[PDB]
Amino acid sequence: TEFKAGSAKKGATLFKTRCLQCHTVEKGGPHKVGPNLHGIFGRHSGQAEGYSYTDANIKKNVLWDENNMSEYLTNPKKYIPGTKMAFGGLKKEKDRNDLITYLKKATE
Ligand code: HEC
Repeated sequence: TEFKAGSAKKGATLFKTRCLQCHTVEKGGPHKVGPNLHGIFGRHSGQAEGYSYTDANIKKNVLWDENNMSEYLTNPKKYIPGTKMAFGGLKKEKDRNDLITYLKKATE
């Protein structure tokens, strides 16, 4: 199906009230609870510096796409976390679309 993008243009504030709990997108920002996400799309599944998490499912030599990330940002946990905690849907569908886009443009 289509991916929609920059609709509410709240994504960057959604992040601040969703992801900021656990992560940053600042330039090599602090690995607060999970790692920083700077250029996470243009990286792979967790070639984060520093934060040597377990991330077996994550790794599976995977790339991060707006889709793949949106899925990881959609389902309430279940994505084999182990590590600790995943949360899923921000609150709405269009929010996820917004978020992914903003966090795309933020660092890709
Ligand atoms: C703390 C409760 C978290 C919240 C809220 C968010 N994330 Fe997260 N993320 C968290 C952990 C512990 C992990 C490792 C695997 C697991 O589910 O336990 C992750 C993983 C990611 C990843 C992939 C691997 C990485 O290098 O980080 C990404 C790309 C990611 N998380 C993004 C992300 C975003 C954008 C969030 C806000 C919507 C977000 N996470 C919330 C813990 C937590």
